[PDB]
Order: sequence, then C-alpha cells, then structure tokens
Amino acid sequence: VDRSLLKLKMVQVVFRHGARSPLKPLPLEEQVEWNPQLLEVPPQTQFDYTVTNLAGGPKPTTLKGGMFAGQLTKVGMQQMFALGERLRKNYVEDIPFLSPTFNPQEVFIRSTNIFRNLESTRCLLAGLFQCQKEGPIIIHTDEADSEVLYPNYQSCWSLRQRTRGRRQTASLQPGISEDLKKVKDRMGIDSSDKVDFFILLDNVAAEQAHNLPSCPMLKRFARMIEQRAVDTSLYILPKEDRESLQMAVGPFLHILESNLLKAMRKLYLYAAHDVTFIPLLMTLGIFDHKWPPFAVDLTMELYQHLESKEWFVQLYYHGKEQVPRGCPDGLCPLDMFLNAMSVYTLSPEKYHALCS
Repeated sequence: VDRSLLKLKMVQVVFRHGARSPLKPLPLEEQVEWNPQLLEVPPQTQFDYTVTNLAGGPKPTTLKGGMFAGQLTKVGMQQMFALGERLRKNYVEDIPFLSPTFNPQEVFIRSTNIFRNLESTRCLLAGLFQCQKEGPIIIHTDEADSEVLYPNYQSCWSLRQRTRGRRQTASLQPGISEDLKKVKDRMGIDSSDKVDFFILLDNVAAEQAHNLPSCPMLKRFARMIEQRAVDTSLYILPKEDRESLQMAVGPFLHILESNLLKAMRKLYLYAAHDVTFIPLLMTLGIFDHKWPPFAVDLTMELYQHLESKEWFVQLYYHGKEQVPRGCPDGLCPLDMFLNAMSVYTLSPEKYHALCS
C-alpha cells in the first residue's frame, strides 16, 4: 500500500523494565558489590507521577554494597529514557502524532504495581515527553490477585492445574537437567537448591548490564543459562498447549485488541514483565527464542488508509519490524491480524470461567 496515503491513528507499547539489581542474590561466597550511587536519578528523567487503581482512585531486601534487590538503576533509567526518546522520534518529531508535551487525554498508562516497573514507566515518559506535561501523570495499576499483565498462577486455578506436572518436571527435562548440574558444579554452588536457570539468568544478566565482575564460571555459562531459561519457560507453556496460553496471556491480548477496536487516546503504555513477553510473543508468532531483554518493547501502530478507509497494523519488537500470525511483510490488514490472534484472546468473562 502507499504510505503517503496512510494516517497514523493509534500506537500501543508494551515494555519491560530497564536494567536493575537482581531479585534474589545467588548463594555465593564471593559476591559483587552494588553501589547505591547507581540509584542517582539523572535530572532529565525526573517526572513525578501518581499511582492509582484501575479506576482510579487510591493506589492498591539488601544486596552487598547497600543497595536493595530488584531496583531499577541509573543504567536502567537511561535505557528506559532512550526507549522514550525513540518513540519521540517517531511519534513526536517525524510526525506530529502526539503533542510534544504529555496530555492526559492523549495517553493511557498502565503498569503492574511494582516499583521497578513504575520507575521505568516514569523514565520512558521522561524521554518521550522530555519531562513536559500539561496535566497530572496517572499510572493505573491493579491488585496482584486480579492482575493480567503477567500470567497469574495464584488467581487462575485451572492454569495452575494444567501446568502443574510441567512445572514440577521442567528442570528434570533432557539437557536442561545435565546443564543445570554442570553449571552449579563448576560454580561450587551445587545442592544449594532451589537455584534454577531463572535465578542464574537473573543474576548474570543484571551483573552484565552493570559491567560488574561476575563469578567466572557463571560468566563462562551465561549463554547456556539464558538458553536453558528459555527452554524451561517454553516447556512449561508450550506453543502446542492452547488453553494454557489463553489463560496466561489471553486477557492481556484482549486488552490490546480492544484498544485497536476503540480506535476504529493516541497512545497506550503497558509496563509488563519478561514472563509476559515470552508467551505474548509466541501467540503473536514473533518469538525469537531469546530472553526478553531489559527495556525491550513491543510496539503496535494502527493506520487507516485515507482513500480506502481500510485499516492496517505494523508490529515492531525491539525496534525491528515483525511479521505476526496472519500477516504479510509490511502493513498487515487489521482483520487478518485480529483473526489470527483471536485464537489466543480471552474475554474477562470467558477467562474467569476457564480459570475455575
């Protein structure tokens, strides 16, 4: 189709928080030091916000070195800022789709209620709007028990049940087991369980992102660690199991879809997690078999053709053009896109029904 004839209607972004300290420190005798000066907020990122419920509405440990676990750092803040700036290039500079200043009317913001995602959202907005707002910044969040921004095992009974055996046996799978044993052995950490590939990956990725001197045997195995984390995660929620993927990412897809249809707000922002991205990318047919990186984004553009009145979407992941289920390279007709993803989508009512 002829791009000059297309008008940008809506943009949706799903993103992961930036570089941060690990959630749980590894059981190591010698540990890397995390300097609190990494928590310094660069002035270009300082944007104040209010957290609310979905309405809304009233809102719903220490590492060596004196820094808290799972905390976005100055490094992560700069990544998220950079993400904001790329969006500004496309939706502010290249075309005047969004006002250069934050407008509550133009933008809807949602995040899981966890500090690292809230601060990442703050930094993204700071870059996108260059710290300029025409009104209060509201970040909408839901209570953990209702949250759909990650697969919710606690609140969805059937999902917990369907994955139970695979959750148990994921780490005993061929090649995963032998490799976990190899790493722990070499690290001198073995028998420390529970330490699985997710905890190893969490640590190596956080240290690498910060240029910190990881344990050498941990670094030796960094690639295997990421790969096996991915294989573990895929084994638990395989492409072949439709109902599980539905209960895992279905409601979130339903939200994304609903936004497209309403557009038939300029921008929707969703701060999500790596465990959200893996199944989301798989249902979209775009998974690259890599652990979703810090600050990674999934961007959706919705256009309408001025002559024909037809609607098209373009999908990007990590700045790269993607081809989803049901779509040709380039602009994908909205019906083709939505019809393909309909297999994975779950209305809130069907979701609630399926979960019990």
